[PDB]
Amino acid sequence: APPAVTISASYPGADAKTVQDTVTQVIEQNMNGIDNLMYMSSNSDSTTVQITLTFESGTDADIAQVQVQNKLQLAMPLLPQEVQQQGVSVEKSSSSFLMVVGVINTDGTMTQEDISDYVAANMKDAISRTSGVGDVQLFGSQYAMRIWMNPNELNKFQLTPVDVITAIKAQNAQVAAGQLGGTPPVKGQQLNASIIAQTRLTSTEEFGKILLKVNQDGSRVLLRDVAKIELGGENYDIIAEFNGQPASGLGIKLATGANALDTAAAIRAELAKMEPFFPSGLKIVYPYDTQGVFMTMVQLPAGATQERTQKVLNEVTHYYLTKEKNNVESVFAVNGFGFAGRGQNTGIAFVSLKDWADRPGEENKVEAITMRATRAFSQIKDAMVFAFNLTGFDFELIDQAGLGHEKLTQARNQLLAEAAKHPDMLTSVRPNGLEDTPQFKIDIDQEKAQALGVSINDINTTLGAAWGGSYVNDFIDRGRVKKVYVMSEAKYRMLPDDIGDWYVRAADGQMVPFSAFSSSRWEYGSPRLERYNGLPSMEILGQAAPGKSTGEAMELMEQLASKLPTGVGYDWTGMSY
Amino acid sequence: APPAVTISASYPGADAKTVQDTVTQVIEQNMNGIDNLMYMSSNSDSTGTVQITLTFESGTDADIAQVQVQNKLQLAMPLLPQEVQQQGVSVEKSSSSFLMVVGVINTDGTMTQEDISDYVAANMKDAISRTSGVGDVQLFGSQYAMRIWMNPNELNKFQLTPVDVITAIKAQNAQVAAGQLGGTPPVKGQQLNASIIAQTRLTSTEEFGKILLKVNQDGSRVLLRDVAKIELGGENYDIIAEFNGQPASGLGIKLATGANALDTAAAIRAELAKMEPFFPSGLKIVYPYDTQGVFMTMVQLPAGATQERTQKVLNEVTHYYLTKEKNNVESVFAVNGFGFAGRGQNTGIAFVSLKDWADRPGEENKVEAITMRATRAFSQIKDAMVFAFNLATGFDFELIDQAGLGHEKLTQARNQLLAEAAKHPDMLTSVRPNGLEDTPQFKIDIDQEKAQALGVSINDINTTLGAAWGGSYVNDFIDRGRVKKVYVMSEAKYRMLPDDIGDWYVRAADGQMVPFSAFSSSRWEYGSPRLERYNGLPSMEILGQAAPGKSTGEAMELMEQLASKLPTGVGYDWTGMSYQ
Amino acid sequence: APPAVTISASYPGADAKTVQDTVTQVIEQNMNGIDNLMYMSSNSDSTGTVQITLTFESGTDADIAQVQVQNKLQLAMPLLPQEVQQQGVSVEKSSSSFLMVVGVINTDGTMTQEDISDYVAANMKDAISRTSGVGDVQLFGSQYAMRIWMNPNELNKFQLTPVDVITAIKAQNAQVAAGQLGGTPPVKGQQLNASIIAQTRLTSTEEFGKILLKVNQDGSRVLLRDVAKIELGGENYDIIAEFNGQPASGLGIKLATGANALDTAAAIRAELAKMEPFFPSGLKIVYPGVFMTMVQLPAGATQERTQKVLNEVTHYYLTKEKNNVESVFAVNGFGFAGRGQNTGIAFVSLKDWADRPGEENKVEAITMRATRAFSQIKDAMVFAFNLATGFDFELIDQAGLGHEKLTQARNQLLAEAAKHPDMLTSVRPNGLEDTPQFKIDIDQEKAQALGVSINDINTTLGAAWGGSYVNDFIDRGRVKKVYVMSEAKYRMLPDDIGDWYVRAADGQMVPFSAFSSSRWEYGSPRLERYNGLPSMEILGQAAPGKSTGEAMELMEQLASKLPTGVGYDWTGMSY
Amino acid sequence: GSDLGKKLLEAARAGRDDEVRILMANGADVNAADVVGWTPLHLAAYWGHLEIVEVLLKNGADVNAYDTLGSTPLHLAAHFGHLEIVEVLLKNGADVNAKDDNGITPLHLAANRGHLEIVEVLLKYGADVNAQDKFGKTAFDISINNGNEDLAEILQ
Ligand SMILES: CCNc1cc2oc3c/c(=[NH+]\CC)c(C)cc-3c(-c3ccccc3C(=O)OCC)c2cc1C
Repeated sequence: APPAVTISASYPGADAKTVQDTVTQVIEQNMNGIDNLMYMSSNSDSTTVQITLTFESGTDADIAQVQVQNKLQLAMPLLPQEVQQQGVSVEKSSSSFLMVVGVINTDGTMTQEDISDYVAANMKDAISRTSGVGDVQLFGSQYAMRIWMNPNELNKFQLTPVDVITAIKAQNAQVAAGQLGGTPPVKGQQLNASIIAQTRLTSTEEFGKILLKVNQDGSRVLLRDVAKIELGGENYDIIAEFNGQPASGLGIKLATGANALDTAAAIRAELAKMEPFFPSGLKIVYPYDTQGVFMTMVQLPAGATQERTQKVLNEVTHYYLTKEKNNVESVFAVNGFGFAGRGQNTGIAFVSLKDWADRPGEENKVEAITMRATRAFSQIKDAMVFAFNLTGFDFELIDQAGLGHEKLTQARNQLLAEAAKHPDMLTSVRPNGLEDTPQFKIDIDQEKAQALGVSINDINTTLGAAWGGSYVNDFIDRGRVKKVYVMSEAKYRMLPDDIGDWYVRAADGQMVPFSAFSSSRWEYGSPRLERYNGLPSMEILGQAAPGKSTGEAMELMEQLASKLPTGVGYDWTGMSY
Repeated sequence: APPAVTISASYPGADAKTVQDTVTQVIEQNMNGIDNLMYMSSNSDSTGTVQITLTFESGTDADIAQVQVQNKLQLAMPLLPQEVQQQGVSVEKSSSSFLMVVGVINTDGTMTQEDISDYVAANMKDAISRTSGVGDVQLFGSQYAMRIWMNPNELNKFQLTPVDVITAIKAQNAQVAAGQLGGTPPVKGQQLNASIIAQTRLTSTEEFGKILLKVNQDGSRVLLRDVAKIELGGENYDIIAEFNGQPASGLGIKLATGANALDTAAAIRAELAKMEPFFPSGLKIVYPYDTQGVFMTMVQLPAGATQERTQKVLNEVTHYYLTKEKNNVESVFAVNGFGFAGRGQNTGIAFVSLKDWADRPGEENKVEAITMRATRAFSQIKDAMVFAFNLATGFDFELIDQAGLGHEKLTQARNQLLAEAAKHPDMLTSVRPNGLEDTPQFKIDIDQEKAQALGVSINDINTTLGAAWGGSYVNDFIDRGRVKKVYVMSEAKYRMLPDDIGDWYVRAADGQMVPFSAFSSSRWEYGSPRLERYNGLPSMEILGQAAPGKSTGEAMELMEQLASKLPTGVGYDWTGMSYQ
Repeated sequence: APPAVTISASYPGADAKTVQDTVTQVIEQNMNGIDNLMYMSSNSDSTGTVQITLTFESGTDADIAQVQVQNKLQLAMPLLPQEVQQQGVSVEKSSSSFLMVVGVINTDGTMTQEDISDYVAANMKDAISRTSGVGDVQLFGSQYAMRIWMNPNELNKFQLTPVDVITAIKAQNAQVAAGQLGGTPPVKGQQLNASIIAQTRLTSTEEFGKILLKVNQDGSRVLLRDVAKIELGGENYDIIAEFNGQPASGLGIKLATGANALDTAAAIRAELAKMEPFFPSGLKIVYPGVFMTMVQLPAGATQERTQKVLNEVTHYYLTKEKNNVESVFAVNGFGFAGRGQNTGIAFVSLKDWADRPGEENKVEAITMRATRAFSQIKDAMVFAFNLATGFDFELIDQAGLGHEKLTQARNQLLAEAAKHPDMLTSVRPNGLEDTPQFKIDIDQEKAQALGVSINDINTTLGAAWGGSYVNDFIDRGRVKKVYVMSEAKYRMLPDDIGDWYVRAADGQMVPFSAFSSSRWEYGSPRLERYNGLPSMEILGQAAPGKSTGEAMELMEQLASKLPTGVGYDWTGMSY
Repeated sequence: GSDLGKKLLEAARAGRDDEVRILMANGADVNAADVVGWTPLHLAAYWGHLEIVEVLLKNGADVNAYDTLGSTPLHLAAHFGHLEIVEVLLKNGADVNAKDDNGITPLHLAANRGHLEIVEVLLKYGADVNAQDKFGKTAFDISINNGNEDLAEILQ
């Protein structure tokens, strides 16, 4: 292969464009003076950023990573504060999984939510430090302290999310307080002792009794009086299942250049060290090990919910657990994660067959099963459901003259239209990315905000803390460091009319609803902005028509492209380079 | 030569001393435990720039040296001013000289220099910088920024400061993460799922125009355009190129240590070929320097010299090649504000390309004779040190301050050494300092007591002063799809003369505007615009040539003798050619 | 050996749990994606310090390891606190020990160890680290820092807090960019082009003394002088170094992989002979063949107490072994398995093997004697020794039990190892024990009722009692730090807490006593972790006539009997 | 949102004129909304598909459809610069002074993006020039805040 280093970063609550223009563009503009870089591609979602730098075949993957990490270190201070705190990762690894380590609870004592935190808090790190382990993907989230804010109760006592956050930073602190008898000391000093002031909080109990304010009569407004307080995931996006029951697990990619077999064993040895100390019921299951396994991918059209993707994964699981009983030992299925990317609209299912010896006949081998499966799932509505083991072409349409996303889409659509008019050379020329979707656009009226004495900082923190969530600081949960997140309780951040129930305090102490200084409309925007070598782009996949070769099909695509609007370019990547 | 790693940082609005003591020294102190390090040198300029050069043994793995240098730089990154961090500190591993220059003009004259420089910066520079073998890339010009040119009369008229301006720009050219409707965890049954789009980066001079600064009590509006001119314009205005007398920009491309010069030049022409089809009408690439066929011309005026004065010299130099050497000279690519030894207002350079070998018969028409004639002809140019040359037995002397003597005493001890070497023509010819002389600077003293009495903060004073006279990078914005900088600065006419300091106002806690002269005093003093350092201590580099026929060992041996007689504190070392 | 890389960070003023849960844990969590890692262990201690030691597979490139480890840490710097980033987190290969140690002293008694260290920092260290074959060079001290020693009585008198002093220093010891007259783009025809120079950094104690804190309403100024003693001093005072009872500093010098020790050692000795004419009055270089003496006082014991005992040790060698000993170099606040006011270690330089004839003047004979002499010291363990049969056990918290339960389990195992003295002897913790500590709770309700900010409280406490690195200054043209802290006599005992006042939103000064309550409790002054989980290192050895592997089977046996959630693992020379 | 509902909404968006004709002749609801209240006419007016806007209206589409925030297909066409479609909608009885939940009228939108030809077509068809959004603002006030003197001149 040609080695690929992958930068990954995150911005809680940001949209694709925000991500792209505050993170993606900034990293890319500084990825230079790096040896042997063939090309660079990137994604910015309405979740998160992936920049993939692909190097010349023969390149020393170590150096590529070091050089890359070093340029990212020099761009770090240009990125937003919110992004840096999440911590960017830079990884040299294959983009396929070596294996998946499933975790279930046979006694049913622990939910999906509880299991994933077990894995995050007790297993992931050790596996992550095992040699050969390039990337580790948790199928779930680690617990954070969740402060679920109520806007009705916040407005009742004239507080905002800004007040909550301020108090969480003041009362969930870890203070350096010096010592008694500390150096340099007076003559004859007999006592030396550490001073311990505030330490991090550890419980919901504790966070709940954070004191927000004293009313003028004397009563106390605590954080439990404007919020529900529970341990809950950092994100809620990824949920998994193992033969239909609640599960978490670890997708483990092999480090570029590592031994696949040795890495597998080392991972197994480290898991053997953990088992003794599991809670009653926890159990490791091994659903995908690389003639024996395959995956099944699920793409719903963008704008789809988690609930609807779960419906499709259930039919997928159901087919393997019922119609293919005698061949399938197990199905590990994940809502919210996809072979390429993340998001509420995708999903994947890892399938593990029974012993080769108990599946006699060419119709029960992996090729026949996957084919039957895909035939079976083609009868599913508004979902691309494709099951496959582990060559046509790979084309990037590039914005070469500042045209814009709206314009590059029309040029993409015009190229797709033309390619459809040659069934004899090109079949299923599809775009690899996603379509624009209804997004809620809200304008802050700066005049009214000023007239009323309402800070824009207090407005956008209120908007953003409530509807997107905000990582405030760290806390210790059973002795491990973890995040604290302030966000609105689900029910006050679901519908447009809820915008108007959030109040912001003015300079004169009066509460002002968002309604007063905001206005909103629907519009369309991208949920996944693509870039190829620094410029906006759109990846198009296709294959050569039957009894016609790659080169001829490519030659046609190249001709079709010359007739696109001024400033639209192209390039070949991946298999086509 | 030996491999070199170069740390480069930039601090806009900073004088040489501020640069040195706030950026250079801090970095330097961590530059140890680096394997195979021969020596380290650095300049701190009043252009607000540092350039630390770390030079290594021959056979040293350049990739490893760059990692070791950067690993140590990271120790200091958190102690550097935030203003420096944001400009992007760079660590590069290239040869000191150019491999080639890629020039860009507009044959339909429909694009100024500023335009051409913004096109190259935003559509061409990055892709080239990512090309393998490309060590360092130097834009001859500057990418656009959103320029808010403030007017201090208008700001006083509405009880505003640049601080207010900057605050309004951070609030109203924001890019906000606002979350979603129907985001996870949802209420079960939720159908709707849409991103929330709030403020987004501004994209136009018009959008900045309307940024709201205040609502007056009588209901009228004060917009940013009511207190500033607003336009695209360079991040800075220090670097101006010309190609054969026409407006130009371009890329100076240095080769990475160890890379293949021919393959790297191939890849650049490949990557330039991908760009050409999408150019605006009129634009054209040209190739004024490839690497006898070529030569450069160094142009150095004395410090304090303006851009205009350097432009006259570059005019006279371009004139000589275009009139007097027409039959040999194919093109001239002249750059004002950038020279060999980094940057200034007082410095310049010309890349000269000759015609075909076979169109230039005669020894008086080859590179040597030409450069000799040019150099000779330019020697009569007044208030300028111009010479022309393509690309040996001199010496490289560093005069070091080793007892905290300071810059003034080290200047004194330098001159003693030069005036003594002036009395030895037999052994030493042309002993000269490689750096710049002190020039007048405007020292201003904030009276703390009066500032406290009047209720005005020092942060507000120092932001108002730096932002107006030096400029301030506020945040980013988006110009035709690309991220770019937003700079707040005074319009030129209000930051030209010393009496202009009083026209700027700061607002106190009680709402009253206080003029800059209510709480300050100023006087002229002298000071350096290029503070040098060697192996961590303040230095002054002295160059010289062995006298006709004497060896460099015997020339070096007298320099050491002379140096013995200098005051205590003042040692010396040998660098460059003279180390080995 | 197997290669090892060590991450060192520092959080000055911080206690051990603060350092663990704020730095160590966070760095640990990012040490994934690093090739060839066998195990990782770390300590977090009461002096403010973290050591994280990643140990690698035999034959691993220790330079490649240094780099992968370094880059992961760097990507995690934004996750660490400001005060820790500003100290610098070093990542260095810890495999080899010193090539040679160079002591520096003054024989006139005219120089403190702070003074000598500053001289070494500014005149010797860099020239030496540029010398042929030299890698890392570590200073035994720091360069000077400007020390502001606050007085709470003078601070309260003029209605100011440490927050005010810190703001004042940041504003008046500043050097900010102020642009130019006639800078580009200019008005065409501009003649004048001149840098604008506004405030520059301060250079001396005098200039810090003049810093204006406020102007009283009667006219009179309050200067930083008027509320603080100001002097050039050290960056920290945790360690004291004596050479034969005189103040000391020095350089620990390492050998750059590749280079040769005999040629490098003469290269250094040459380079030091060059400086030796340029030294100030009575500054001498010394060079410490060698054995050691450990010093260990009880929990809570002070620097001064440890220094009495170290001096006794130095005195015994310089009198009772004046025929055998050349020098005792004494370090107070550092030892084996220790940092703190109650530990110390004396390095004893002996004379030539020639001039110590007879078995009774050899290393072993001397150390046995010394150990007899020192066993008659009250309230001090003092072992002399010179540096096979032992093991290295890591008791590990596997289920988030916490420190108290992990200690209870360590005790269960250790009481049990006592009952098999036949197979196992000297079963003990490698670590330290819990000790008394001063817990102070801020009353959130009272602070809010009075209008006292919590950040003003926590800065006032931390700045006064733990010190605070404010910003840099320029000492004789060299960039150096500026620390604010309380003068020692107002941060010694619990009663001193009430002397410290804080200004509330309304303007009234409020004492610490009005909004805090305090008590004694116990806690770790050195918390340990092994492969990212809390841990307690246990050492031991097999008895007479027992192979080491047999003794291991018994530890494992007992260890399998411990409370649920406690596991173990073998490390070091038992891996 | 039925099956031939969704087929139409998606087809109206992508400009597949043939497919819109096909689905109309098989009884596909011309008032099929999506989760934000966009009928096909909204989608077509937003993404500038002139033929489909006529073809839907011809099959009796609601010219004055509201999305969930009060906004009509005319608003969309005015905002994004779809001149013929503005003309065509107003021809078939599009409310010229329709207000979304914020008091915003098609004129406000056309004005704010400086779509001068659309502004006149609107004024022509009866457009209350002294209309105010929730913050008191006319299409004039907008022209002043945008330095757009060609428009202020059209607004007189
Ligand atoms: C013959 C003299 N031999 C030595 C003298 C030493 O003096 C030291 C003085 C210091 N400050 C003075 C103000 C500090 C900070 C560290 C020192 C170390 C030291 C450095 C790194 C790690 C551990 C130690 C250390 O103390 O060793 C314990 C094993 C040290 C070590 C040796 C061998």
